[PDB]
Amino acid sequence: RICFNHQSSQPQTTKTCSPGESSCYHKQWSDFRGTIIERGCGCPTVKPGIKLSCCESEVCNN
Repeated sequence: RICFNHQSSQPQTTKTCSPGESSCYHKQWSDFRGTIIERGCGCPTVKPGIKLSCCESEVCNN
C-alpha cells in the first residue's frame, strides 16, 4: 500500500507502508494555529475531538 502523507494543502508526498498494512488515513483537527490535516499509513485509534477517515485503496487519503 502507498498512501499520501503530506499535511493540509502542501505539495503531495507519498509513503510506502509496511507489509500487510492495507489502510491509509486522513485526520483533521483544529488548534489555535489553524486547521490541520495529517495523512499517513494505517488507521489509527479514534481520538476525542479529532475527525478521522480511513480507506483501504492506493493513495485513497487525499
